[PDB]
Amino acid sequence: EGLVEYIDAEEEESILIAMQPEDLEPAAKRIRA
Amino acid sequence: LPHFSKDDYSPESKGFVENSYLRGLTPQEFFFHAMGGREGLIDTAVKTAETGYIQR
Amino acid sequence: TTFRFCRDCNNMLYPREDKENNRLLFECRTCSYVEEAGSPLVYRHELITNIGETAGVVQDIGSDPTLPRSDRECPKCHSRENVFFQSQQRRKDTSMVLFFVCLSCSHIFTSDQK
Amino acid sequence: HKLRDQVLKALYDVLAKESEHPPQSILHTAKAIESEMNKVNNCDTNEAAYKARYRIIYSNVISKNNPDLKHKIANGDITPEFLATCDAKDLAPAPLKQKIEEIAKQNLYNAQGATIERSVTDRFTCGKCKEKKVSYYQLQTRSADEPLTTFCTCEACGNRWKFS
Ligand SMILES: [Zn+2]
Ligand SMILES: [Zn+2]
Ligand SMILES: [Zn+2]
Repeated sequence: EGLVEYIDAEEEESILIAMQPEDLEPAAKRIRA
Repeated sequence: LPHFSKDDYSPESKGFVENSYLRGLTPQEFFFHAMGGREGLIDTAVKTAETGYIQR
Repeated sequence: TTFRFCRDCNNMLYPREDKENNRLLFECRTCSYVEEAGSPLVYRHELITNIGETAGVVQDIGSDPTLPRSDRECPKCHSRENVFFQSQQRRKDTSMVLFFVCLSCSHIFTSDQK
Repeated sequence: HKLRDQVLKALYDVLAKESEHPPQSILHTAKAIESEMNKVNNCDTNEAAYKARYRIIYSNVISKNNPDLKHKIANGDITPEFLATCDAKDLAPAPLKQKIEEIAKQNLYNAQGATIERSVTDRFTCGKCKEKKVSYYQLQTRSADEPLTTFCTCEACGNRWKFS
């Protein structure tokens, strides 16, 4: 039903990637478009 | 790396390492650290054979 | 500098000189069609170029998600949205001039002020 | 007498063609014969460099930029001076002059090379002069069993050393 998707070693240059599920998704320990 | 937006020369972009060891890293800095280490290992493992030949 | 073709037969025209009337007459080597030349320019080597930073633009560059976005405006439509990206030429001496393309005015403009 | 008639006819042409007309045509041919008789004083039509100085002065007159060279050469700036001048860069005109000095400044800068500047501190001490002006620099050389080298160099005199 399409919730995950295989992406090969070749495609990624059409794709922006997020590190975390909320890294910028809403619009001392450590330091973190 | 494919994880930033296009055409940047920021210290994050090329990957100047911000943090110390103690607070941790980001995975990008982890990857660049592995890059520099692996370069050190390959240059050592070739230069040992070449220096052995020239010494003999 | 362009390469004209014989309209009767789509073949590469060559320059050849009139023997007495002193004019360049592009005669076809396939058929007998001939044509006088507009300029005495024939050949051009151009050993130095600096060109190629700009083109490759499609009408929907901004449809791709991977390009970054900024807030400098287009100086024709004044809309604050934009798409910016660097040179499309890659030599070892190409510049850090930037190219800014908008969606509203659909126009290309730069950030140089010399 | 081919050269001493040809250059005289050349100065006849480049003085009659002026907006400064010749009603003193006898004065202007006196100027022309003075120009040619100092012009020969370098060569006397016996040296190959005669035509070069003639080409310099001739096309400086016919340059336009500038036309004011005709006015200043007819109202002064005497012709035996203008063999010994060799002021071809200096005259006709001054905007092209200031262009040339900007070009020369740019070339003199760009022919200079690499000048990596070697940031210093007072943490260590030299061996030769024993000064704390250490041009330090840091890098790794050996195998995995150690950290960096602690490379050292003094910038006050030039003394390179190393710390253990
Ligand atoms: Zn034809
Ligand atoms: Zn606009
Ligand atoms: Zn010293």
